[PDB]
Amino acid sequence: TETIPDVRRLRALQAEVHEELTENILKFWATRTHDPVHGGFVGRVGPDGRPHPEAPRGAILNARILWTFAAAYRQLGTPLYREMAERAYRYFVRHFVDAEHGGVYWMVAADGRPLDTRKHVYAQSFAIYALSEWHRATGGEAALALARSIYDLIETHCADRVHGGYVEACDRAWRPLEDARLSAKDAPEPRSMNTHLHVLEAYANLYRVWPETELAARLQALIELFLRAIYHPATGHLILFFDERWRPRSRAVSFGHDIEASWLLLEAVDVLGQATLRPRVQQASLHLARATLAEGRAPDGSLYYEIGEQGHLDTDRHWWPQAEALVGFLNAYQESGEVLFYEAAEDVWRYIRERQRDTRGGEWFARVRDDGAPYPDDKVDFWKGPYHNGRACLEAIQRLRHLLEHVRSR
Ligand SMILES: OC[C@H]1O[C@@H](O[C@H]2[C@H](O)[C@H](O)[C@H](O)O[C@@H]2CO)[C@H](O)[C@@H](O)[C@@H]1O
Ligand SMILES: [Cl-]
Repeated sequence: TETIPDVRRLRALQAEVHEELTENILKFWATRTHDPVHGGFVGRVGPDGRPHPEAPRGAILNARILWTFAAAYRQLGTPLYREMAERAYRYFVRHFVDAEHGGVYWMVAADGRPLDTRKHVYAQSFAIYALSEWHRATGGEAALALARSIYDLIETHCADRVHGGYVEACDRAWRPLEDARLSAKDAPEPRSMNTHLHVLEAYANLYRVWPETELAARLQALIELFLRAIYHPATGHLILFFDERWRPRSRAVSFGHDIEASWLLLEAVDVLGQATLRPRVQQASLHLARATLAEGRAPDGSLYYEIGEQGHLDTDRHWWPQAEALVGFLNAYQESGEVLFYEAAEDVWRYIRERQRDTRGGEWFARVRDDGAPYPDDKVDFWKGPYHNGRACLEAIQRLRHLLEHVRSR
């Protein structure tokens, strides 16, 4: 017997999500971030809302801008979104794409000159994800060919064929780095859940527009790696860092990554159409969602940030785990039929509106303290694009559309 929120409630939530996406998030990005000096988009916007057109620009950020406007154009049709995606795409191919060695640089100066030429797999993945989405939105052939080329370079220079998975960073000419850390925050270990989750994400979107046989095998191997080595059935959490043989080298827990993975793993297995693997993926997915429900939430329904290596709970609410919880909890409801997950989705949405959203300055606060106080962090930077929250809104709109259809037409 189906337990489903009534039509008024589903439609009201869907409407609020659409309003937030179009009138806050995408409006902010389309108006505040374009740079008419160097083209493209600024690399940073400060806490006061001031853009910085001369700040260094990251590949991940720019791929995220491309992905978000491409996906929004595809789903909503608004011409402004195609215009913004095109703007992101042209700068991306001009400056981030290495025309000689292939793949994308980590960071360029505002004028486009390469600043940090490392080829990090996390950044290569976002390039694939964004380029494939731009192809899905516009049918561009160069974009798809480029996404394919980057896939090839990852497999050639990074795949670990003894152990499964990938070396996570190389230099410009694809010679492996000893230091594959994304940032000073990350453990200096050779394998991370974080990078591998985004490889999976990218490969799934690529497979959508280019269903190559070998890609299906690599995508399947990635799903299997998650089930065997990364997801921990005793705890319902993803292990964060490993050695090359996937021996755990971390005890931290990241609620945001758990709940993001909960829906991304199912998206990937469904893009493949891998019916044999689905039940086990579904089981892991629901477990991740339940563990997040039980351990990662404040009494207001928002998500805490992490439990660190020494056990400390970081109670800060970062913007992106809230976004991922919206999608992951709605997904858990769709999978299980258990309305407690819808209730959790509603609770995090109310938190997003009442605390995470920056009503004064536009967009969403990067971080809000446990007492409700916003931190004066940058509004846009290397690590904060429009992708987590933009995607979360697009996903919720579509998932709610499907739930609304459970009232059969007569
Ligand atoms: O640890 C590296 C940086 O991660 C950033 O958080 C990421 C997160 O790791 C995950 O990949 C998610 O999908 O995107 C998040 C936002 O960019 C974090 O904000 C940075 O502080 C870290 O340096
Ligand atoms: Cl983002």
